[PDB]
Amino acid sequence: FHAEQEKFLTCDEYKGKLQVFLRTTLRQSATSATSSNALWEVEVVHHDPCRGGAGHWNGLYRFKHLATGNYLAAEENPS
Amino acid sequence: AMRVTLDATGNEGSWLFIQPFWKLRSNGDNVVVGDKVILNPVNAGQPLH
Ligand SMILES: O=P(O)(O)O[C@@H]1[C@H](O)[C@H](O)[C@@H](OP(=O)(O)O)[C@H](OP(=O)(O)O)[C@H]1O
Repeated sequence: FHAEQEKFLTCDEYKGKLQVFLRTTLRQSATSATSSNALWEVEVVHHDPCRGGAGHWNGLYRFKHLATGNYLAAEENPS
Repeated sequence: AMRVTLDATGNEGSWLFIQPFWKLRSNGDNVVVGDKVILNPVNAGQPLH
């Protein structure tokens, strides 16, 4: 949840591809705008693939879209 | 606007609420050094500009 804009990070298909965006809502309570497409699973990086456990501030994390299964990442901007 | 000055003795006009300028800060949270805040006079009601 991005507080400054009071928006949830959501991934959904627009034309033919999945894109990550912040969804605008008309609800008075921004936190009440809950959607299934805005659900992410937190993965803690561990040398053991099958090991999870509690995270640390100095650790590494991955974010996986629960609905689609893809992973959050960054790529080159066309502009 | 309303006048802002310095008074040796002071009065009720020196009362200033320290309000969070960032949405990530909420009332009752401890103020962290280096943060940006709003100084709102209690009686005047208009933040320092
Ligand atoms: O106030 P009402 O008449 O109940 O209407 C609700 C709300 O005002 C929005 O229309 C919508 O929120 P979004 O803008 O986030 O779609 C929400 O849908 P939801 O049930 O899908 O949250 C509605 O239920």
